[PDB]
Amino acid sequence: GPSLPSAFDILGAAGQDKLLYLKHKLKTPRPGCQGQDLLHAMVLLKLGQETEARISLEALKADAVARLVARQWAGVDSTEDPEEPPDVSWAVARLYHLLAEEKLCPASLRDVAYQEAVRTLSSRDDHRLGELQDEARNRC
Repeated sequence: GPSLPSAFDILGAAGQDKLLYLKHKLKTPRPGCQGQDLLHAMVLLKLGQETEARISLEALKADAVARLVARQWAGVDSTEDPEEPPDVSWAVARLYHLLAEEKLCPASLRDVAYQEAVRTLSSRDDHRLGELQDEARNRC
């Protein structure tokens, strides 16, 4: 089942060589590659490089999924008021797309992640549903 811990597991399974390849490659932005910044920070975390990872995640403190990854995976304590956890479905969907492109996981796991994303945004009638449906159809 597509998830945050299953994503880190694939980064473990990729190997130290493929990790450093993804480290050096994801540091530079690419057009039409959402979740590149978040995947970069997770690469540094599976490579034991906590100090660089925390600097990367601080530059992303506006994204709630980037805040949750900084606290529960990079050990950064919250300075703000205690907030309820965020929906990770859409970020996990983008993270799974890049992992499938890099041939680290099957394309079908990106399809399950994009389907579950559509399901979660539908259960609360999100105004960004059509946006995600366009992305799901384009990536999958």
